[PDB]
Amino acid sequence: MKLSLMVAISKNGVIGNGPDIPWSAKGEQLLFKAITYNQWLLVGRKTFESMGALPNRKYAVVTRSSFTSDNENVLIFPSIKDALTNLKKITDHVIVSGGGEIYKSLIDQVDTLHISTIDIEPEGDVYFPEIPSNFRPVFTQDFASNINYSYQIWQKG
Amino acid sequence: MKLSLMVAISKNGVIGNGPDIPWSAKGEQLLFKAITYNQWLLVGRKTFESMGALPNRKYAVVTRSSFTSDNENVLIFPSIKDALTNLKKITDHVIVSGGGEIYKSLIDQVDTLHISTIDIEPEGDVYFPEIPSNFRPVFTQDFASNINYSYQIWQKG
Ligand SMILES: NC(=O)c1ccc[n+]([C@@H]2O[C@H](COP(=O)([O-])OP(=O)(O)OC[C@H]3O[C@@H](n4cnc5c(N)ncnc54)[C@H](OP(=O)(O)O)[C@@H]3O)[C@@H](O)[C@H]2O)c1
Ligand SMILES: NC(=O)c1ccc[n+]([C@@H]2O[C@H](COP(=O)([O-])OP(=O)(O)OC[C@H]3O[C@@H](n4cnc5c(N)ncnc54)[C@H](OP(=O)(O)O)[C@@H]3O)[C@@H](O)[C@H]2O)c1
Ligand SMILES: CCc1nc(N)nc(N)c1C#CCc1cc(-c2ccncc2)ccc1OC
Ligand SMILES: CCc1nc(N)nc(N)c1C#CCc1cc(-c2ccncc2)ccc1OC
Ligand SMILES: [Ca+2]
Ligand SMILES: [Ca+2]
Ligand SMILES: [Ca+2]
Repeated sequence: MKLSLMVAISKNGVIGNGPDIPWSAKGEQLLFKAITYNQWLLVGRKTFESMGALPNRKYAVVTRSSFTSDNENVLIFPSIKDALTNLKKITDHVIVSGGGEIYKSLIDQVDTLHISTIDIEPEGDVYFPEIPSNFRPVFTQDFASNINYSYQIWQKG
Repeated sequence: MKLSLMVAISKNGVIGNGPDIPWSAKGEQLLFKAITYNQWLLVGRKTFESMGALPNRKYAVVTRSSFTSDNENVLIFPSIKDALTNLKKITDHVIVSGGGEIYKSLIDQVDTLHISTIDIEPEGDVYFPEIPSNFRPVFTQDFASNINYSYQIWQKG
């Protein structure tokens, strides 16, 4: 099973402020929607509750609480090891899609990074983890918008 | 000025049937929308007249005719050569977006390929050039849909 990771990171490393992404970069959302289309996303409970289950994708959510869902495209797991063990039974690809805790737990085990760098230095308390040294960028594309962003893909090895 | 290229190619190599793309793979057009958001697109007159000027994009349309457009996001050029001459003075990135004639003319000049391979073998009369030998794939992701597709980015090197 391949693991990808997708994130939008501002210039100071901030990805979140409380439950919110502290910016709106028009157009950036399209990258996320396009790459995650009909994919399994692995997300932490906080991100999942805040974002909700968008249509046309499937969610593996980790929680230590009794959090539940009645959406047929959502699976709730008590641990990451348990999410990954079960996902490997039904898919060959999972996209880690946040938040801070989940990115930090899994970045050493992912194969491909999708990083949109957002041209802003906002206030926030949720940061993206340091990127392991064996990752290298293989593709870059700049976008001009209300807030500028740059999309970059990284491969391990 | 960087040159990219973006195309959806069916499994037998067909990219077009008359003025149309002979398939509908749900989700694939999201990739097109995402990558071309607020970008300059170089297109041939027939593809332009057939697809129209989608919003949040700029178009450089080549024609040997006196074809005109009153769309504020559309520039018309008498040749591909003159389009490139002018585009390099007003942007740093252009995405070659079809159709067949335009792909044939520019494939040897572009830096990056965005290719969506569409899991279908349709009727059609328009094909894509052979991919130049110095291009290598650097990213791949598969998508399950009504028609499956696979997205691959190629770099020259
Ligand atoms: N900029 C971006 O691309 C982006 C993308 C996604 C999210 N974000 C931001 O990131 C912030 C949320 O991140 P966060 O780090 O606070 O929370 P989070 O990673 O989304 O979720 C944390 C929660 O996940 C559960 N969890 C974490 N590790 C677990 C484990 N090993 N086993 C079982 N459950 C586990 C716990 O749930 P319980 O509390 O239920 O026990 C924990 O409270 C938000 O601001 C969000 O907007 C930004
Ligand atoms: N599958 C995909 O991802 C994709 C994407 C785009 C298009 N397509 C397909 O491609 C097909 C249409 O392509 P096509 O090859 O027939 O036509 P085209 O490339 O879209 O347009 C050709 C026209 O461009 C102008 N032109 C070409 N070279 C020129 C030059 N050097 N200088 C000035 N003008 C030049 C001429 O316009 P004038 O006639 O006005 O002189 C020519 O008729 C359609 O079936 C469409 O669906 C597929
Ligand atoms: C679109 C940014 C984004 N970009 C990239 N490159 N990766 C990501 N992981 C996210 C993200 C995220 C998480 C996220 C997404 C949305 C969202 C709202 C409306 N349409 C789509 C998504 C809302 C809340 C949210 O977390 C509070
Ligand atoms: C989704 C196609 C597409 N997919 C891929 N992978 N590559 C491409 N090059 C194109 C293409 C094209 C041609 C094209 C398509 C649209 C379009 C219209 C309505 N919804 C989405 C797109 C607009 C203008 C345009 O050229 C003037
Ligand atoms: Ca943490
Ligand atoms: Ca770290
Ligand atoms: Ca020419």
